[PDB]
Amino acid sequence: AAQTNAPWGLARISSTSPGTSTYYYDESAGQGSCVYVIDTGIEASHPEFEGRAQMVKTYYYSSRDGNGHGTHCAGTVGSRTYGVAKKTQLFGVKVLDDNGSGQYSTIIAGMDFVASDKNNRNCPKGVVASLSLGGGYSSSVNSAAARLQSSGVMVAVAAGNNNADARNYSPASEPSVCTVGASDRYDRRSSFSNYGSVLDIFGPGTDILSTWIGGSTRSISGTSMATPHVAGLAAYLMTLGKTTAASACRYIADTANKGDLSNIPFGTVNLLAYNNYQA
Amino acid sequence: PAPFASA
Ligand SMILES: [Ca+2]
Ligand SMILES: [Ca+2]
Repeated sequence: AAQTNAPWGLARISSTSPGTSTYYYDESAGQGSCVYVIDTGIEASHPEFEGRAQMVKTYYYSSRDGNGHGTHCAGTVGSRTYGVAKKTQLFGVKVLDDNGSGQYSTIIAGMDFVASDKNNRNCPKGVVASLSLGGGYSSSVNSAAARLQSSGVMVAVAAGNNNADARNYSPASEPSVCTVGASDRYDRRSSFSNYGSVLDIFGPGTDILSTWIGGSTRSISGTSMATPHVAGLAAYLMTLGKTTAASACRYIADTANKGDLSNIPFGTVNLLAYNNYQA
Repeated sequence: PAPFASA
């Protein structure tokens, strides 16, 4: 399948080269997979989700995304226009308040929630969790992310936006999950992207168009935007049978575009998420 | 605590 005039990041994920604008992907499109977006919520009524999104948990007065961040990330995973895996099922877990903040205790509970809740959902092609969030190093947050992964979920987490080594941030620094840095449309490391040995992969993160609340769209930047590209890619590849939740991060690294990015510090992978879709 | 930008 070909989507013309796609957001640059979608085109990038299906290209060996920067500078193109069509997204190419197998029409299976993540059908039969599930992606949990653990964030500020998801505006499930957005036409872009086509009824494939739902809220399943909140820790706040409402399950509504009163921020937009979670809706944007969900859109990059799985919206019809802005998403990588256009037929996946999206599940929202609102661990962040409408100011985009959440206590680590809440974030941990949300991860353990997903590890159990997947057993209540129909995801025959597998389960992914996208965590476009984090803070300072916490062994408890990392352990929660490790449990979620161990439980059979492909966990993708943001590296963080500190232009610093991700070793000092969580859940970015948990080795066993898929830690995602950000790039721009010219294949530069995004200016804010964290880096370091713990990064597994980069994805598009600067100037990413996706869904927003109030049935709208906007472009924003961050490792929060790169993460759902990778989460959606994992779901897509799992639907194709090319990999599994346990192995998807490694598979994505194996099959990534190598050496394309600039300003990658020595000791950080130079790997850009790529679907290797050949029509 | 928290995320990366109520972006
Ligand atoms: Ca090229
Ligand atoms: Ca890792």
